[PDB]
Formats: sequence, structure tokens, C-alpha cells
Amino acid sequence: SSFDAHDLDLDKFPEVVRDRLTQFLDAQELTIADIGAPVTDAVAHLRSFVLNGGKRIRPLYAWAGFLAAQGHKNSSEKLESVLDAAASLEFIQACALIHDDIIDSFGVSVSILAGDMALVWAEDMLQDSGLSAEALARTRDAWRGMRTEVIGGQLLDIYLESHANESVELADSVNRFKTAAYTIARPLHLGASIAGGSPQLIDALLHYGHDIGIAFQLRDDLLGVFGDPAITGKPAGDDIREGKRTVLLALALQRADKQSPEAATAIRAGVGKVTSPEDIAVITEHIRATGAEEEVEQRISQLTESGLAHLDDVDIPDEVRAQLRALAIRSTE
Amino acid sequence: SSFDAHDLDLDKFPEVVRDRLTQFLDAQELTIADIGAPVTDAVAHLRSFVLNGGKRIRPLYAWAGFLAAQGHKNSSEKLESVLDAAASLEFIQACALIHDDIIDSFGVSVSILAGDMALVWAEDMLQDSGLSAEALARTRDAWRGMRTEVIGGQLLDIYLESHANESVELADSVNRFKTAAYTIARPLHLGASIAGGSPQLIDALLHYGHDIGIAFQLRDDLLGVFGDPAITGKPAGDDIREGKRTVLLALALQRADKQSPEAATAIRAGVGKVTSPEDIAVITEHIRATGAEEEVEQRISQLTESGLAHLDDVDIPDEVRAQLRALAIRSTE
Repeated sequence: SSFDAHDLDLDKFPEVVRDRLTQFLDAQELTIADIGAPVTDAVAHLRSFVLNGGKRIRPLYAWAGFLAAQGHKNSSEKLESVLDAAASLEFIQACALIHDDIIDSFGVSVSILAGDMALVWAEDMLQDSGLSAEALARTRDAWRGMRTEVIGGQLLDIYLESHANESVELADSVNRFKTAAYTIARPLHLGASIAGGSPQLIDALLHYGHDIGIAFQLRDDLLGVFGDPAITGKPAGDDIREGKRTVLLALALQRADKQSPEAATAIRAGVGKVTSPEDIAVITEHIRATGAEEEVEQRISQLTESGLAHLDDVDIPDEVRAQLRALAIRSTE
Repeated sequence: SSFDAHDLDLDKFPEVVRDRLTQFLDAQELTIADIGAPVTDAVAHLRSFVLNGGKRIRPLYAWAGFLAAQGHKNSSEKLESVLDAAASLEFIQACALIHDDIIDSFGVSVSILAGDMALVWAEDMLQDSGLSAEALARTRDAWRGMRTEVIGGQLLDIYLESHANESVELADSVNRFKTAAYTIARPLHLGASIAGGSPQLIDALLHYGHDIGIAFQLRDDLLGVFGDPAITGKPAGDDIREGKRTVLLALALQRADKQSPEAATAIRAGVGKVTSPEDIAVITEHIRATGAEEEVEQRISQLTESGLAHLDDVDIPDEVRAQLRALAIRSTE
């Protein structure tokens, strides 16, 4: 744990997060073993899942929020406690991915309960972090907001998929709550609250997180259709096969209805129903021909520009600002 | 909220719990509405589920633990905060029932996320209760223990059902963690910790909760086979139809293997696989003929006696002791 406590290192931070998560998971072993070997076996699977992949973007943003607020001075909280608070976000994400996997498709029984274990341990990892009572109290707004917002965002998303709903507005809401609040804005808010950040600083970070978080989901939607598996780690056009209700898809249908009824029909008939690479590609080319991809790219550009501008609105240490800009640019390109 | 703050009223307490839960649910409406109408619709369903049934046994035990420790004196915590801490247990239980319903059998998607919302709101209702920092800190052991124990207990139970496992010992473990820790011992512990209860008092309550909690599950197992639907609110022998891996069933198979291979075979072939009342009844009579029901009844008697005896081991206000005895007797008969 000898890293620079005043500077933001994007590339090495995930290593620190994995260390904190390792320590926490190790500490649960005896209690789990007192219950029984099959529970040890289930938690081993959760442990592998939590430790063995993830970009750690959410703890990274919490850490950046702490550094942005903590300025050139010393917060009185223990460094280890701050890092554990940041890292606890990985357990929320583990639950989200495990539960979303069941939703987008017993191992189902073990998965539901493993996800629930991850969610209770996210809370424990925060409450047992060693943050002071005062710091814990300051976490409430961001932590209460984040967890209601992400689950509320997922509920809205489930509805769109189940009702094959084509509202651009509703897809926007999903992006605001399921992604932007959850992934960027509230982690920044959490880290800044731990550091005792001012309302002005928190406001600037929350605006950045709102704009960059939406742009990040839009980029992710474009990659889920047009990106190479080498970049996405899923088969090409997975989002077509899965029937995701994206802003890209809503805009493609809006436009195709005006340009080619045959094309609009083929997209409607195909999304979330086709399987073969060939069928996926044909729907994808119909989407591209609508012009919707460029409209999404324009939104990403606009949001990236406005999110970055929000950082100039308050004083943030130079190095932290630089890294928040770099993180945004990597996230959205 | 004008009830007696020093006495335990078993019959009226659930009304108070419903009031606290109502207030909490009302307070989430605006935030949920800012996300979207379908999220309001999902939470409406969760609201009905939480408000419109439940015995409230867990908040009742938390309250009894508080009263047992608080003695003839005044805790400095606000009454409303204590009651909200007690009531937050209903959200844990809501998640447990919603998730267990999916496990024992999209509406599946909405159910998973509704359960997750209940679990995050259990935590919020506790952390936002207005308990002092000191009281919150005291809650950690009981609250950390309870949530890991109940999920760990459920994981072990899933394993027994999936592996059609017949260990009496493993069924015992499930009862200790999924029921006794979760339903009685840890709620008592939580309430006592809020009141600043001594280690001696907490020890007596935890022993009571361990013994009475196991006896309660054993009684529930007998009712799930031999009880009238008027008492259980499920069809007769539901536990046979569902294939529950009970201590009753493990002991019935242990014995039948020695008494009637034909009978042991019929029980093995039938549990969790038969459907008709007639088929259920035939398996049930095979179970009764083994003598296992009397062996379970003896265990209930023994545990009820030892759990009650634990209350005489420390000083508890007379009225609280009386009601803890009555609660145990109702729970286990």
C-alpha cells in the first residue's frame, strides 16, 4: 500500500482495488466455513468473479472525487478506509452483473443468492471500512442516491425490453440513472463527500459525471453494435442479438420509418430475435443506413465537451483535473 | 405513535411496524417518480407486498431485545429511530421471500430487482433511522452476522435440495443459520446492541434465540406436512410437493431404510416430484409411520425448555421476560 496518496494514477489503481477486495474476501472465510462447505464453494465462485476481472472504473471515480475535494491538504480519514469505501463499489457491481446475467437469460438459484451476498458485503465493506462516524454520515446522500438510482434505472430498462418500447426519452432516462448516476456521478459524489468537499465542488463533479456518464453509455451502445470482439469481449453485435433498447436503436427506428418501411420492419422483426452473424450484420447495416450512428456520435461529442467544461468551474488540483479529463476521453472517445 | 415505550405488546406491535414502513415507502415516492412511471409501478407492487402481510416477528424480537437491555431506565436514542431500526428487518425479509419465490419456481426480472430494492432500502432504513453514530456502531456485529448468516443458510439449503441430500447434520446447519440466527437470535442481538446491552444479557438472548429459533423451524416443518391450510396458508403438504430438505424428512428416511425399503423408496421417489393431494398424503403417511414426527416433537420440547431457561440467567424486566416466554411458546408450541 505504498502508492502516491495525493495523485491519481489511472493505470495502477485497479491493482490497489484488487488488494482491498482480496483482504475483505479473506476475512469472510472463517464465518462462511462455520456455515458449511457448499457455502465456501459458492463464495469461492463469487471471489473469482470479483477478483479476476473488471476495469474498476467506479472505485477509480470515487478515488478521484476524494482527491478532487481533498485538494493540496490532508483529510483526517485513514487511507485504507478511503480505499475500502472506494473498493466496496465492486461488490455492488458484482451483484448488478450477476443479477443482470439471470435477467438477460440451480445455477440461477446460486446466482441470485451470490449476488445478494455481494450486495450485503458492499454495505459491510463501507460500514466496516474504519471511516469515522462523521465521514460515514457524509456518505449518505451519494450512497443512498446511487443504489436507488441504479436499481430504478434497471427496472426502467427491463420495462423497455419487455414492452419492446421505442421511446428515445425513456432510453435517455435509463442512461441517466442506470449508467451515469451509477458509474460516474455518484462515485465522484461519494469520494468527494468522504473528503468533506464543498457543495460547489460536488456540483461540478456531479455535472461532469452526468454528461460523461451518458456519453460513456452511448459509446458503449455503439461498440455493442459496431465494435470488434477484441475491444468489447463479446461477439460482434451482441446488443442486436440481446435486444437492448438503446438510444441508437430508438433513433434508427424513428428515421427508418421515414426512409424505408422495409428496413424499419426488418429492424423491428430482427432485434432480440436473430442469432446468426449474417442476420445480425444485415440488421446492423440497416441501422447504419438510417444515419442514427452519426446522430449518436454528435451527442457523444457534445456531452464530452460540456462534461469537461464543468471541471473548469471550480478549483481542482492540476493533476486530478488532468486525470479526470483523460478518464472522460478514454470513456467516451 | 402513542404506545407504551417500556412494555412489550405482542399483538399490537405489528401495527406500529406497518406505520414505520408506510412512512419510509411514502418518502421514496418522489425519487422513484423522477426515474419513471414503470419504476413507480414496480415499487407499488413491492409496497403492497411489504405492507399487506407478515407477522413482523423479526422487528418484534428486535424490539424485545431493546426492551430487555434498556431495563427500567431510559436509552438516549429517539424512540422513532429504534422502531425504524426494528422495522427495517421487514425489508430484508421482503427480499428473502421475493428471491426465495424465484428460487422455488419478465416477472422474474422485476422480482429479482424488486428484491434488490428491498435489500438496499433495509440498509437505508437502518442507516437513516436517526440512531446516533454510537448506536449505529453498536449494531455492526448483529447486523453483519445476520445478513451473512441468512444468505449463507439459504445457500446451504439450495445445495441440499439440488443434491437431494439426506444429512440430518446439514439440515441442522440450515436451521441454525437460515432460521434461528436470522429470525430470532440476531434480531434480539440487534435490539440489545442498540440499547447498549451488556455481554451477559446479549449472551442469554442469543442462547434463547438459538434454541427457540431452531424449535420454530422444526414446528414450521411439521406444519408444512401435517398442518391444515387454515393454519399454514398453503395447500396441505406443500413441503412434500416442494421437496424441502427438512430434519423431519432426513430422520424419516434414516428410519424407513431400517423399517420398510418399499416405504423409503416411495418417499424418495415422491418428494419434490408428486403433485396430487392423494400422492402427497400417501408419502405423508409413510413419513408418519416411521416415528420421525415424534422424534421432531421431542427435539422441539427439549429446545423450548432450554431456550426459556436461558432467560433466567440474567436480569430482565418482568414484563419483557413474560412476553419472551409467551413469544417462544406461540412460536414452537
